[PDB]
Amino acid sequence: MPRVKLGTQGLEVSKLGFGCMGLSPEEQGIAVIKEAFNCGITFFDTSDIYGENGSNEELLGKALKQLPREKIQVGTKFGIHEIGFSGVKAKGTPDYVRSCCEASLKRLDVDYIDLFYIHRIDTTVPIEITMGELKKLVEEGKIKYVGLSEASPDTIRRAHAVHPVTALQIEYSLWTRDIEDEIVPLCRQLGIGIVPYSPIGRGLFWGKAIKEYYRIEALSQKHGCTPVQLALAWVLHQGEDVVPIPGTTKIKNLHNNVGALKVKLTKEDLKEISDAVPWKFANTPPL
Ligand SMILES: Nc1ncnc2c1ncn2[C@@H]1O[C@H](COP(=O)(O)OP(=O)(O)O)[C@@H](O)[C@H]1OP(=O)(O)O
Repeated sequence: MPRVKLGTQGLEVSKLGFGCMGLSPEEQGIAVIKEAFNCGITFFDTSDIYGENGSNEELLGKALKQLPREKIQVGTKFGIHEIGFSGVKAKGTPDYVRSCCEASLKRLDVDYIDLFYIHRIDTTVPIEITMGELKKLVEEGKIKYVGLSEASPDTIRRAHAVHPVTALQIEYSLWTRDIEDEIVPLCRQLGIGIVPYSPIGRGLFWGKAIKEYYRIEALSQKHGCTPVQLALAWVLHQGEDVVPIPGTTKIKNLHNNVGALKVKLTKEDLKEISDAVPWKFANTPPL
């Protein structure tokens, strides 16, 4: 398991991270996390909003009790205040920041969070305000690093000016590449790590709909791996500063995901993959 510097403040994580969301039966859930660590994954992602009344955080904290905490990077988040019909409501008031952090510390049962993200941007509150409180939490040692999720470029530069952003969590995969145009260049110029969520889930949903593509399957075969491994490998190859956090509830798929690390792709391999996703009658359909 290769290790990489995420952002430029000293955070180090396993090149592949693990998304805890899906896990929210307890013993089974814990076992998956344990096995993830056995495979060398040390970077674990959750959020106060996952599961019911922060049960996903509570689950992770339980899991950490049979793991060496200081070998693990705990990523969690605050920001989503209530989900109703009208949509997602975000809150970024310093008080909320602080209250959310404390509640996460309690649920995870930890003295500190390695990477604490703003899950959703509060568009009624200047980013500098929310970042200011996080900056304080870094100084008190309650959190070590600061993350942003799905943030505007304006919001990214402004945040970073108050206190260095360690990571940006955003959707990125073969099926969603819109960060490439300006979000990626921007992160690299600021030295911010990139953390793709849904690096494979969107493709899986798509693949299943079509099977109810051949190009991609043909390429996975060419490279001696499964289609989901190809998709994941493609993400992994987008930079040393790129650390995806796929999740699973199945030990088998976890091992499959880890196996994606062995898939090695040349620049030409990669372009080929991107380009693909923008009885003398016994003839078959061409690719
Ligand atoms: N190796 C694999 N093969 C097929 N499906 C997988 C997989 N690894 C994860 N998934 C699925 O892909 C989904 C997660 O991908 P993400 O890319 O981690 O998801 P999301 O879109 O929710 O952010 C889950 O539905 C997960 O289902 P399982 O719990 O049944 O595994």
